[PDB]
Amino acid sequence: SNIIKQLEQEQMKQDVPSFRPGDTVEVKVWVVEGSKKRLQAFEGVVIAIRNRGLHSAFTVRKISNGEGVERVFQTHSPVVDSISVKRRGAVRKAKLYYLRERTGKAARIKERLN
Amino acid sequence: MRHRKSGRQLNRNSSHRQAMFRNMAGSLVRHEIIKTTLPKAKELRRVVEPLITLAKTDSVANRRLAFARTRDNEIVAKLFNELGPRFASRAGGYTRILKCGFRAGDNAPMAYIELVDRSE
Amino acid sequence: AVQQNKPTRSKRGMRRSHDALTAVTSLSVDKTSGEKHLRHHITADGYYRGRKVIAK
Amino acid sequence: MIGLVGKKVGMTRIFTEDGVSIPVTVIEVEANRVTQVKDLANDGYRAIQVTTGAKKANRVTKPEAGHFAKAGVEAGRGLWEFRLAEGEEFTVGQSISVELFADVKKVDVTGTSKGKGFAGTVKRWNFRTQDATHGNSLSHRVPGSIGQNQTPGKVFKGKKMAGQMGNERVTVQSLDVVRVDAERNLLLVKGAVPGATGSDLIVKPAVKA
Amino acid sequence: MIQEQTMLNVADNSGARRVMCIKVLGGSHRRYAGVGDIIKITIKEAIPRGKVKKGDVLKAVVVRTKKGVRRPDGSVIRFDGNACVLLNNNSEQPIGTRIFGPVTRELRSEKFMKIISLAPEV
RNA sequence: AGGACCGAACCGACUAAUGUCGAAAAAUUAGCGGAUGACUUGUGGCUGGGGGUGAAAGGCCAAUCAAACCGGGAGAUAGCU
RNA sequence: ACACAGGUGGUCAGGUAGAGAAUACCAAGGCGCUUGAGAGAACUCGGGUGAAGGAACUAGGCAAAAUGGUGCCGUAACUUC
RNA sequence: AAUUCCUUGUCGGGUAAGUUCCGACCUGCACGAAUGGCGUAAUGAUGGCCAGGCUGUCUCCACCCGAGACUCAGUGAAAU
RNA sequence: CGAUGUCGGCUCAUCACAUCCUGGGGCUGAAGUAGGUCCCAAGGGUAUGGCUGUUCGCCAUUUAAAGUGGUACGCGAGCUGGGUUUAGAACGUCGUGAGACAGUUCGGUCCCUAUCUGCCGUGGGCGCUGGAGAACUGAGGGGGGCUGCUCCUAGUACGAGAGGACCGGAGUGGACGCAUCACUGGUGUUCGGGUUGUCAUGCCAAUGGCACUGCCCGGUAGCUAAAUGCGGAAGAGAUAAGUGCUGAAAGCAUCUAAGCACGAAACUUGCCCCGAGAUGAGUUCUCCCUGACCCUUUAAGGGUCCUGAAGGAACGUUGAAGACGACGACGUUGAUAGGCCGGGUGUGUAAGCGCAGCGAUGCGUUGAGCUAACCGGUACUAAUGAACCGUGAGGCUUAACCU
Ligand SMILES: COC(=O)c1c(OC)cc2cc3c(c(O)c2c1C)C(=O)[C@]1(OC)C(=O)C=C(OC)[C@@H](O)[C@]1(O)C3=O
Ligand SMILES: [Mg+2]
Repeated sequence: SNIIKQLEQEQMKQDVPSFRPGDTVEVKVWVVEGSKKRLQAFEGVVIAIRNRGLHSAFTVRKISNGEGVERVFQTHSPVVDSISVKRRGAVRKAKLYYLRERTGKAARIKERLN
Repeated sequence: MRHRKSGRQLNRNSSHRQAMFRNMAGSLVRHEIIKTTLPKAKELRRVVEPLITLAKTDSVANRRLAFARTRDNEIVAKLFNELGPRFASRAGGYTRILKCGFRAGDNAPMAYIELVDRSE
Repeated sequence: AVQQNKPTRSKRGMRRSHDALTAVTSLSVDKTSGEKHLRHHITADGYYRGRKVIAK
Repeated sequence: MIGLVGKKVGMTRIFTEDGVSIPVTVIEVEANRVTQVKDLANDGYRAIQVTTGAKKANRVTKPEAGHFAKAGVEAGRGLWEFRLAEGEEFTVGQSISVELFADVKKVDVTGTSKGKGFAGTVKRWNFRTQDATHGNSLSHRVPGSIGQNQTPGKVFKGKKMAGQMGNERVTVQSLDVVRVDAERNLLLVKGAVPGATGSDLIVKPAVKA
Repeated sequence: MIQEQTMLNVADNSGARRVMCIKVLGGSHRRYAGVGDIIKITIKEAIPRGKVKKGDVLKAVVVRTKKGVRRPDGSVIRFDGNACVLLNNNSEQPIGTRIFGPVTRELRSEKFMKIISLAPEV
């Protein structure tokens, strides 16, 4: 409907970087510890992008110290502070779900340099 | 439960539906009027009218895209030459369904469907 | 699964009270030709709303 | 107090400043206009009868067209009724808008829910499905036993069986009002209300407070 | 989403390497355990020099799930595997000293602050 | 070489589901066993009813088997219904 | 007993892939199985896919899923070698 | 124990929990030496038991694709 | 005994109360916490596993609690067939034997298309006294009702100490129910892509068929849970067990005889849903019809002609409504469906051409091409002028009212 689109475009953040799946992206989110409120980085490869306007999302796969972490981020949420593309990746797919069962030298993807 | 679902299953599987709608789209192009069942005629507008809209732009990509459908070079030649420019000003709605009685064999409601020129 | 007494002719008469057919009551006339037909159906000659659509 | 009649137009979410996303339902509540005010002397009870929206002139029949012409209001679609809660009085022809909910904090949204058609007992009443194998002959989603034996000799009234599910008047109680926007004729309530998108809602303040 | 018979990895250095949930604690007919819930486990596989041995019935708090926890803005944090940290079967304050891998902010719950301190991330 | 191995035809019939007023008075579907042998198959023979035949189940002997079928004694007999 | 999903000995037997008369797609040849038309409920049958868990099911892993080819490397207890 | 009634004997193993299984004990209701006793490689659509893999078997079902069911036309049964 | 189906499990139950939990009290050898016992109370709630065919039981681990019974030891025209009750075989034992077990053990066909009652749903007919369109009133009925934990009160009351509250308040779960698709996901054989074998489109290139959607990788809409909203109440009336006030019979005493006040998840309401076939058929608002004649056994009579309202139905386009009916939207004075246009979304850089390379293949054109059910539009196509049904002031009696 038209009333939904008018109510959602009042709420979208208007400065978002244009990244693709396969890109390596550092995301800074707002972490609250009591009254203290800092920023914590979460840098990994982007494996899927849900492109839905205000309901847009993207999940980032980060192989941390011994464990693989997979975190989705609502893009226009005020929790996500900064999105920055560290490295552009060259994959010819939209969803990179095959990366969940690959480690090390098989889970790396080639630079785009387009 | 079928909420907002489109497309008639028509008591076939999906390969039969794609095959027979490929057949009666080419015969609707060839003779410019056919007699069929009324539920089968309403589902033919969702097949043959994108084939006429594909004929508005004569290109090698469109003629191969309209050859991946209909699988018949005589249909690709009557489109893009005799149906593309002939319907080039019509903004959709290239067919017309006219109900014609009931079939004698099984009491099936029948319909004529034709391209809207048929000037003889 | 099966009946225990047989139903009477009175009972199958009451079940068949909805088996009764209904008529059409909606024969039209053509604009030019004058033939009787159904609503939204072409005539036997091939007219619909005063236009020989079928040419056959 | 009295309620208002709106129209469910989709769902969306509101992002608050402290991170929290709240799922809202956008109810479009136009200006309800009173068509009949009922009194104790003429009706045995006091209530108001409002209408909302608009209806085409060739579809408004002559009996109901005279009912709108007596109030002198525009012929909207549908007619609803709200009992006056002993401390409010309304005049015929008054236009009530969504800014009545500007101080209400919880509402009860009554709608007609989605219709599931003929539903089995697994969907309708959350019956446990029998086992898929280990012998089972033609009895997977069947209800099983429906009564006891010769001593009851019957099925009890109100036995949970298959049948029509949904397409039914459902009220969801105590929904938080997120935002009342009188200029866009909007009402955002936190959560899900009954019905599909485009259906009539009856929004009234929550009696459970 | 941990139920009975679920095999979990072990996130501290207590000695166990693979444990199996035998009960989800707190409330009747409770089917699942999230990422801050306490389960009863048995130890199916341990290291030789550990503080716990195979076949031992004690408690554990779930710290990681493949299903994951949902933050209050829609966001979900999923892991590659279910992990837990072994408790003391009649008290809190876990047996192990080091804690491996990340944890979640939901574990910051006034009695697992020992686990928040010893964890390398989150 | 082999009552060897895997595996079609062919011969069997272990499990499951369907069917069970069946499509069928025992099958179908999906798997299953043997598959150069104490194998299997065509044609023609031989064994006949207290008899045959039986790697033996009281199995089989024309959809019938703790004594076949047909005709006769015969309207057996029935303190039973 | 049927215009019956069964039974019936022998002969001929191509192309591409394949070890192959397996299997898949085709040739020669032969067919669409003698009620159709719609709709897209429960439920039943035959299937497909499934979050997290992974036999907790159950009399019993019944059923389903899985394994699967060729070359090479490698292979324990036990043994009548 | 294909044998044991008391009995789920006792003890050990495996399990968080084991009337089953395995190992042992001997008080063998009522084992036993060609109506064979005790072993045994290989074998088995054989009986029990455990483990890995695997999974809608299940927690707990959801959705989809077809065939019926439902409606229309033609034909047209059955048990009782 | 011319058939009434055996154990347990599954699925689904329903009732009782001799009450397991929650609730209200009396007594205690009741300090508090926690109990014991008795009384009242059936509103709701009342485990998962290991072993075994088992009910049971033992054990492990839970839980506020893991209640006891009745209902053909509920439930096989609902399922199973492990147990025992057929035919095979063997062991122990008994018997000379055929065979048989206070016995073990391995194997072993579970049919029914629902006429009636009942029940879940959903229609048709008629009635409700002129017809019709709406909105209601509510008799009556149904659903729902469970509870933990932490904190505050307060380490206060209590106690030598260890311990540790009542009464109130806040927060948060488990189980269960309803709704929903905004998010997280499943599905998505109608969307896009990759790839194997083979056949075909004359061939290359490009595509199509078939092989379970050939095998797969994603994925729109819808549907849906694991997803996330909400609910269980407070209050009120009458009480149970119980505690009382005043008070005699019986100068006192005494909760009771007169009178009076409290008192529980039970009862009646409050909350949600159905509901005037509630034949006691209700109420309100609005709309429509105010023509002639004849005939007879003159009656709430029959017949002809003219008329044909409001409204309904039928038909068509349909729907987040649906088995069919029904229900909702629309029918040209029209966005109802299809198409079309723009967008979105999904998939990941189409074909053709050019370039680089021996070639496979890469690069450029190019986030390209295609894109279902989605959104916003747009009369291009199909929703027809009609006809059909339903009428022509609506009984009697009595009262009160204008005449
Ligand atoms: C106690 O358990 C029974 O009540 C029972 C049973 O429980 C499932 C099944 C059956 C099955 C059957 C029979 C039964 O008696 C029987 C019995 C008694 C027969 O008598 C049978 O005819 C039907 C026949 O005459 C000869 C045969 O073998 C010689 C059988 O195979 C037979 O064919 C059959 O199927
Ligand atoms: Mg037999």
